[PDB]
Amino acid sequence: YQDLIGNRYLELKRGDSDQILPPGSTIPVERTEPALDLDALVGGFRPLFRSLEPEKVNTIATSLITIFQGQGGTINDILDQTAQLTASLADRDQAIGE
Amino acid sequence: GTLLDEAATAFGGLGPSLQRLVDSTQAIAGDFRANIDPVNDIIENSGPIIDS
Amino acid sequence: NVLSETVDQTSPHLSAALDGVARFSETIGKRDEDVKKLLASANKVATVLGDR
Amino acid sequence: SSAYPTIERTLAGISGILTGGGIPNIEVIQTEVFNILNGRADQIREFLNQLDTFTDELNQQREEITRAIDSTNRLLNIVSQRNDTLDRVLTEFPPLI
Amino acid sequence: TLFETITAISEQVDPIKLNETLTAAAQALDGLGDKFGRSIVDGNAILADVN
Amino acid sequence: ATASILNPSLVASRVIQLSPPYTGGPTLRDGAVLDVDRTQVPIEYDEVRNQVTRLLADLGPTPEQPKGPFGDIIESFADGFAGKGEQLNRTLRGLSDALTALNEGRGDFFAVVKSLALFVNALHRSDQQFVALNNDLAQFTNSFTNTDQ
Repeated sequence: YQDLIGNRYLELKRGDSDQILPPGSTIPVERTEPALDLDALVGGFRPLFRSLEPEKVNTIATSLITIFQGQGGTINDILDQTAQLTASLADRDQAIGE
Repeated sequence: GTLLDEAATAFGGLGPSLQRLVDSTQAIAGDFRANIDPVNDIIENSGPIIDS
Repeated sequence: NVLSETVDQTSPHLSAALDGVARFSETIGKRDEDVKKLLASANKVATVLGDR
Repeated sequence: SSAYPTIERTLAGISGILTGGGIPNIEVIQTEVFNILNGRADQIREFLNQLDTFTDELNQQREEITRAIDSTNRLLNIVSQRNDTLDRVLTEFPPLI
Repeated sequence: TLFETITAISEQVDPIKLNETLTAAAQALDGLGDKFGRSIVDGNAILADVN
Repeated sequence: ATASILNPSLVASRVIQLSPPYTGGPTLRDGAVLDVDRTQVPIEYDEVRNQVTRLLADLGPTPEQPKGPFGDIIESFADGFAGKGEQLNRTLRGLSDALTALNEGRGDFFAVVKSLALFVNALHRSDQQFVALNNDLAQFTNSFTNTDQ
């Protein structure tokens, strides 16, 4: 972009290789990129803004507050007990298979 | 960046896998609640015969 | 904030739980066909027992 | 020497995130989360408490579970190595009975 | 400064990994989000009966 | 029809658009009255400014929480799952495989549960009679194996 009115320009980057490109050669599409395409940027916000509906956000927020308030110790106990039980069960893998 | 890398590692191609996980979980839980009465009967009455 | 503190509190106890759950789940996961055939045969035998 | 990102570059980065980042999925996820949490917050909390109690009770019986597994393994091994006797019984005893 | 901060975040977003993560998460519960909550309620009843 | 006021661009003449296009049926007659329920108003720039300011103040950094809610949650999720991606992936794959295996045989398993429930409910009342049966059988067999031959 030259500005926000609609003026463009072409920008060249040297690269790293020292092999001189002979005059008249064509740069392939593999290393050329377009400009902003503001319409695509604006249209990409449609799902993001559609996913911010206040009803769903508020319901999820209140539900998470209700579920996970003061439950750190409970979840820690669940994790410890299930780890111990599952380790003891998995120590008998050959026995279970037999 | 680190969180996105970890999430990509954990959720790389588990679309159908997690779909099957959730579907199986819900089906098993529903059928278990449907058949909870036989489960309770087994739990409460298996002890007598086995201990006998 | 609640999610942040829940993750901060339950993080140290998560790796062992994940490892144990993975191992025990794989114990049945690597024998799916055997487990299903066992369940079918047990269905037949238990039906015979219950009907009599 | 350096240069600030232009407005075009910033908007191009945001557009790349929006278009290549799978944004249209997010809403769906949120919707499903809503269906999980629609009027069931207290039920999920009490389920967490009950799962804690159930897992504690099961973990307290891990030694008995392992011993039962070992005992069943031994009995089933003996029965499997006498499966031939089992077949010979089931082929000829039912007619006699 | 605002553009620099947004660019610094955007360089860290890395949209490919975000795309695959979000695709997996959306396919995880695409058609069953009420089913999972009903299953949690059913498991709550089952635990209340079993404990 | 809904008469919605539209602002086409940053600096433009606002218009009134009858939003639903006509596809048949009854039509809007002359002298009709449209109430507030079936009209729309643009968003206005000051509402945008107020909402942006409100969200930035409410959900932004505070002296109590310097990094803010989103900063704290991303920090906790990055620290709380650093190195657990492979473990979580393996756990999820194993859980999915095991639960799918159980679900495919779910009907047979619950048929087993029902049949064993019938069996145990019909046999549980005679536990002492079973002990008596075993003891009497042992005695009856002892009645014929006092010697070797």
